[PDB]
Amino acid sequence: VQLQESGGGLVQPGGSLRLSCAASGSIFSGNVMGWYRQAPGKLREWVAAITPQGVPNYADSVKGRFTISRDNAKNMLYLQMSSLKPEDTALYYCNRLPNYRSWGQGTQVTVSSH
Amino acid sequence: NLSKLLTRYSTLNTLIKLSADPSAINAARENLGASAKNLIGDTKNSPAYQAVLLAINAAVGFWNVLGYATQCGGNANGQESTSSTTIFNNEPGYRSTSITCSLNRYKPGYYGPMSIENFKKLNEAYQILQTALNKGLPALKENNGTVSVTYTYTCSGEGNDNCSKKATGVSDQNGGTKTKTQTGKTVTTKISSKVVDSQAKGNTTRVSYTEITNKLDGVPDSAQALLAQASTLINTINTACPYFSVTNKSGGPQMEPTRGKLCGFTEEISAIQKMITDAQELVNQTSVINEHEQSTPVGGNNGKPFNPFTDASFAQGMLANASAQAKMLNLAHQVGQTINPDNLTGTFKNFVTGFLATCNNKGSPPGTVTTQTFASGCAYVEQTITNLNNSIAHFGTQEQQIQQAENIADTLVNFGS
Ligand SMILES: CC(=O)N[C@H]1[C@@H](O[C@H]2[C@@H](O)[C@@H](CO)O[C@@H](O[C@H]3[C@H](O)[C@@H](CO)O[C@@H](O[C@H]4[C@@H](O)[C@@H](CO)O[C@@H](O[C@H]5[C@H](O)[C@@H](O)[C@@H](O)O[C@@H]5CO)[C@@H]4O)[C@@H]3NC(C)=O)[C@@H]2O[C@@H]2O[C@@H](C)[C@@H](O)[C@@H](O)[C@@H]2O)O[C@H](CO)[C@H](O)[C@@H]1O
Repeated sequence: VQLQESGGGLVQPGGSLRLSCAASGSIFSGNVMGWYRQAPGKLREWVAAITPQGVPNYADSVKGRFTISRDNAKNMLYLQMSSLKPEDTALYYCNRLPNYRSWGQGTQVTVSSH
Repeated sequence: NLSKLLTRYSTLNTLIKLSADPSAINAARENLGASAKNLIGDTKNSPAYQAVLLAINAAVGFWNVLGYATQCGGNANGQESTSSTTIFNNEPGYRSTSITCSLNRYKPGYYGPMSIENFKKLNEAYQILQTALNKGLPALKENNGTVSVTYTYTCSGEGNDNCSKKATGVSDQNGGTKTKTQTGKTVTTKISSKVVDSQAKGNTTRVSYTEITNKLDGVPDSAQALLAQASTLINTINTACPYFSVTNKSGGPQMEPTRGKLCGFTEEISAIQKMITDAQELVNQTSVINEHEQSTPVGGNNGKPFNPFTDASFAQGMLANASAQAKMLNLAHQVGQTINPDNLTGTFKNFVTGFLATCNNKGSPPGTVTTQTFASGCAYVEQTITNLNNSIAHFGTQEQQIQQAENIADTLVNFGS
């Protein structure tokens, strides 16, 4: 029933952020989980995924910079993002794969210089 | 008002812009072709393939766990016998590569012995499945592959008619042969009979027997065909519902309960039947996909701008294709969740973690029966769950592309209507 992302904010290029997703047991337990994002003017794009046994995989645009992990005891999904670029600006969302039909609210990440 | 919509749902504004643009529509159609190849043309990376494989291995595994414990016997018409031993080779018996049906006097039936008629039907499905698993299942789009399968059983004891002319179709018990055919495909069966006297040398068992060899050529190994075999296997067990009693191996894993009837594993049999049902539905989406090829480019006519209200007759097909692919993906997921031990409880969880997802063979290739197969699934159930999840994980991009292609087409069907 429940997907709830947090951790987003406005950061500088070069920066880091750690996103969290609290998911219900229904969704999370024994399922592949992942992260998605939706940038201005585009549809939602898959970003990373992790199996129950913890094997991660990544889209080419984020590979080598983002790290996805999961905590099976607490139904938590995390995305550690480094070397952020303006192009990473988006609403980020988590879900299982294949997707549960209702998305959470997402968490805004903005990457921009001062 | 529509400006007011596209304010709160700007994702929708993008979708409409994409639906008016042949170049984005064509890109989405290319993506559907590539995700279709992944789903029906590939093996290791197809979620669909992995879930079919899982459904089949769970059925086979179930029999590898309980087969050795299962009473069978009697004569040919489901009748009780006075002294009949009928032995089926390449079956996972107790410390043996055969299963022996030698229960006399009791009538075959429910909470009793399995009749030899049911066991033959079961054994044939098992041998076909095991031969196919061993050679490797083909991709879902390969529908004209065949396999050859050979299996043997023997009859001994006074009065044993399970190897007779009437049971078999074969004229002379010694050296005779019969060929019959069956079914979209022709399957040829050759049955041959031989008699080995009690004294003949190389007869260690001390008794006279008849041996029947069955050789089947042209057995379809398509997914649909194999799922039908797995269904036959599990349904024969569930309908016959024979008595079983287990040797509870005095060390590790403990079978719950120890005596009873085979259909008393209601959660396990239901789950397997549900897996097979879902894999059959999954494989049926294949023809929906082939019937609605997405490879022709679309784009206006007469050098005139594309009109989403009139020029989108292809949308119906694109929608049906995209929906069929999503449905495959979801069913493939449902298959895995039916049996995955992470979400299982009590009795049923013990059965899967302690027995079904276990192998006691001294990996040995798929489809191999040894003297230690009994009481373990030996059907790569754990590895297959893992590979199903690995492949779903590597299908992230494609799943989004399929949902996008579906949304685009759905927008065009709406506009055209
Ligand atoms: C063709 C046909 O219609 N078949 C149906 C029929 O089958 C039975 C009949 O043909 C009868 C006819 O008399 O014969 C049964 O088969 C016979 C063999 O033909 C014969 C020669 O090989 O051997 C018999 O076995 C004997 C024999 O080996 C003797 C030695 O003389 O030893 C016996 O065992 C001894 C042992 O030697 C000793 O050391 C010591 O241990 O004692 C034991 C026993 O005291 C051995 O039994 C054989 N008879 C039997 C019962 O096996 C046909 O029986 C069928 O074919 C055999 C080969 C087995 O498969 C049986 O299980 C089969 O039933 O009648 C049937 C219904 O009754 C079917 O309808 C057949 O289709």
